[PDB]
Amino acid sequence: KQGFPMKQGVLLPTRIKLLLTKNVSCYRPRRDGERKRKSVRGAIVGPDLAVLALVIVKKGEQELEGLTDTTVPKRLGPKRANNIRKFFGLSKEDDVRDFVIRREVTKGEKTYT
Amino acid sequence: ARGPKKHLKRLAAPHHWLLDKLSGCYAPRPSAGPHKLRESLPLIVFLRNRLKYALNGREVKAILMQRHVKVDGKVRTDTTYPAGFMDVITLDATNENFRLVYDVKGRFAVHRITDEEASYKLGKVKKVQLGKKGVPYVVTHDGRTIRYPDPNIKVNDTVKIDLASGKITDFIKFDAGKLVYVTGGRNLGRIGTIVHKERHDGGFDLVHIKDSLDNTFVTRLNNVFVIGEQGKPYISLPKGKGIKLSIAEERDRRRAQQGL
Amino acid sequence: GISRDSRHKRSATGAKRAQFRKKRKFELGRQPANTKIGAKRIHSVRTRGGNKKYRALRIETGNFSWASEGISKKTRIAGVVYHPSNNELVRTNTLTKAAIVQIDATPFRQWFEAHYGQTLGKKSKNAERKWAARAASAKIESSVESQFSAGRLYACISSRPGQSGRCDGYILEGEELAFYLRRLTAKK
Amino acid sequence: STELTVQSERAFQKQPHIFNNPKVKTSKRTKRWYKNAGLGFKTPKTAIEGSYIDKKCPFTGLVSIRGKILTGTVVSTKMHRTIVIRRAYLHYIPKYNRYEKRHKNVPVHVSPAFRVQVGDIVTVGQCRPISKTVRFNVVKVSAAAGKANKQFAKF
RNA sequence: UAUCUGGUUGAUCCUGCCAGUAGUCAUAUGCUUGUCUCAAAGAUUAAGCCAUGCAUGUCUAAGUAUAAGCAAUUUAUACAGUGAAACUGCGAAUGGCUCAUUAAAUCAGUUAUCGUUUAUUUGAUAGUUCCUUUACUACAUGGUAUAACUGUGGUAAUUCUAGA
RNA sequence: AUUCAUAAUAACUUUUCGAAUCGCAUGGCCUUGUGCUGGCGAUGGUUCAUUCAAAUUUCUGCCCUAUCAACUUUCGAUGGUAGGAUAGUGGCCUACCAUGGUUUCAACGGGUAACGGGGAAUAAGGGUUCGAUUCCGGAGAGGGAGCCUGAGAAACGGCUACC
RNA sequence: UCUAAGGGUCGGGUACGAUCAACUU
Repeated sequence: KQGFPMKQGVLLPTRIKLLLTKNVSCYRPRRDGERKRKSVRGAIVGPDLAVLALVIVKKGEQELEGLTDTTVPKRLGPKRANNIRKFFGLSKEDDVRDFVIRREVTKGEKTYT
Repeated sequence: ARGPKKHLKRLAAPHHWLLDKLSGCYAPRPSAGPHKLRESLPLIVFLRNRLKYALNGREVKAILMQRHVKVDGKVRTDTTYPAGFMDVITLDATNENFRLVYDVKGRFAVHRITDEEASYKLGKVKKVQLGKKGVPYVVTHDGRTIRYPDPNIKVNDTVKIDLASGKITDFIKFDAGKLVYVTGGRNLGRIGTIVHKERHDGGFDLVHIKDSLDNTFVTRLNNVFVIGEQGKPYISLPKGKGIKLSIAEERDRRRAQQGL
Repeated sequence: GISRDSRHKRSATGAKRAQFRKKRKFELGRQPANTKIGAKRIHSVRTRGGNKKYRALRIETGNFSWASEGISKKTRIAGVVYHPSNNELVRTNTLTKAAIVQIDATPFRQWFEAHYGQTLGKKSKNAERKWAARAASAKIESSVESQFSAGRLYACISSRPGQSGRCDGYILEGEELAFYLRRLTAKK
Repeated sequence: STELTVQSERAFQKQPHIFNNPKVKTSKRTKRWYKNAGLGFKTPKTAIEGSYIDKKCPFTGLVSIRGKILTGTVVSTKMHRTIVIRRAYLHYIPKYNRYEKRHKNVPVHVSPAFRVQVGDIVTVGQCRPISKTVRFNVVKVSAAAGKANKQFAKF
């Protein structure tokens, strides 16, 4: 409640103001070298929260109407040659120019890609 | 403060660009380059103000972004490129090779030259040092490093540079009986055949000079620049030949020269 | 921070100057670190123009020169007390330039034995040729030859470890060595 | 003079990177560095023959004389290796078309190559900063006495 | 255009001030005001500061674009036209504003760096590095994340942001 | 004018740099292989030099006050040796040591309705007054202090804290 | 737990060494 996110390592679960830099969560620097003091909730769970966030590690017996019923795909495929190579298991010399994936787009009745 | 100035106001710009001051606003600040801020002439000034080929900075930029104009065989599409003394400017329009030289009043004379003369330029050696791996080098007034020169090229001599290969064809020593083109000072633009030299260890070596009219004068050796022997210059000299006809002679000319 | 400036001091007449400028990074001074012995720990500080300085904390090795013979060898270094310098900025029993230290002596012992064929204290054709050629030089000094018995050599640090990050130095020899140990009464 | 004997201090005083090898039995036992300071200033025999170190000396030390050369009268010799000279001059006031006497006192480093006394005229040269107040070094002396010691002997 | 006049006395000559007189890119105010050119302007008092409301970012043939954006190249099945976003790189340290503090201190001129840093410009300038330097390898050129993007959300709110 | 430039010895480094980059043009040679060679540029990069600068710095020079005459050194005032720090010099900072340094040629202190100059006004000549400003350079961004990033800031149309 | 400073008696082939002992800062 009040919208402040939780941060790992930040026991004493209260909104504490805390300096933040780059390459660390809950702050986006606007300038190079800009640091800023921001209220951040601790890592320990309690009643004062509003939203938890959970990641399913193991799947139970049932299946769910949003989560497990569906399967949303990965939008982008690999743009680098060796990554495509690992993706398709070709591994030496195998001309990635054709193995890379396409995406047809319907610009209208006549469609390029 | 807090870092270097990027601007330059009208009234602060050297007087030998000739523009206008009182809240006329800004002037073109020469970018960093081979020559100093004050002892230089940017191309915007050379083209808008002297030759009148252009009327505006955007016109000058339109010129420069077409590889038309080149300084020392190189294009230099920068607007505020500091061109300086003895620099060759080449326009394929009219095939006009412009040498930047000094008139006697201290402005930048717009000398037109032949292609054979534009092939080269001259350079006053400022220092002679050994670089890394025992390689001797000379530094000229235009920030040109030249490796492995003749070992007789000592300091304040001048050097002939071929401008396509940055190499040395011939050098001229600093001695009595040598022509000089004064660069910098009150006596800027005068040409006068060194009489002698005055040493003053730790104290700004002075030089005594004598024009063709036997008008002796004195300058500072940092401001002296040799160009040749008695009566055999290595450059086409401008209209005036560095004599400084006094104001009286000048009015006598432009009254008796011409009723126009 | 630490202003390395003179506008704050006083005039030579004794005049109290006015605080005239907010402190400037031109006039910048920084905090030392107490270069101790053991467990190499070097932190890089960014300086003017980039130009990393290597602030050493707790070096263990150093590079020491034996100039009468004209060599340099890496050794481990030993005890210290310094300085007679500071109270504010550096603190604890440090290691610094101009400090006298004891060093390992074993690489110099090995080098001397292999280069002259002669011990200190107490074969093949090429080696014998070389030793006989460059003999009549293994005669250094009573003091150094006596130090080699203990196996610990008096040396002076010539590097500035808080600037460069090293403990380079030179072995004491001659009038220096005759001079030195009447001194080194210091902490901080 | 200066009775450092040579090594009065708790550190060893030496010229840096001037190495006298105890191995080579050179028949001098006296390796020093000196330089010609330049500008026709004579390097004294006291500096060449002496034993002092004085890193702030313009002959045996590391400083260099560059810039101005001044003259003055020694009005103090009570510090160690530095003096204060008086530099007197006349300042023009145009309103009155006349002058007024002015002095500036100028602290100077003096090597122990020079025996300097209050009253002596002394020529000094600009060095880098070597103290809070000192920027000049003695490079020549002119004693205004003629060694007039026996004039005090009267009987 | 190197100018002086009125006032002390019954009158005179003086000292001597007061008063007048002229100017002011020195301000204010009053009255009056047709024209052309040039035009300073919240400095003085409050460096209270405007306490309202609006603004410094940026791309080329040439760092990265599957926009689930456009048009269409019709020279193309990997892109190769243009191009929002976002990453990257430069820049924001210039400019403009004000005069509070400041009396050898700024500053002016004059020196010096043989006492140091210097992005950028400009000119020169790296056969030497396979660290077991005959398999140890990708050198026809190897590895990882992450943004923008997709979608789920929090808070009343901010150029807030989390989880996947 | 140097312990300069530079080079050479011995090693040292948590080990720097020595293009895994990009666009156009597409050519030359054969052992015709998507083979070998090859142009005009862009960006980036080590060191040196240059340029734009910056930081320190020499000499001289500033208004009124003696109902401010003695100041400085306390926990730096003046200098010396050594070290640390700094981009570098240097009491810049401290350790040890010495006791110096400025002053009636006006020190130190106080005041300024005091930013400094270039300059302005008015003057026969000499001068008096003004100079917040349209150039130059110092500062400052409500007051103080501290700091990140970067070549460059003690930055404020950038952060941190207190008031 | 250390550091520094502060002394006595003997020696000078006509700059310093050996030895001894207090407390004060």
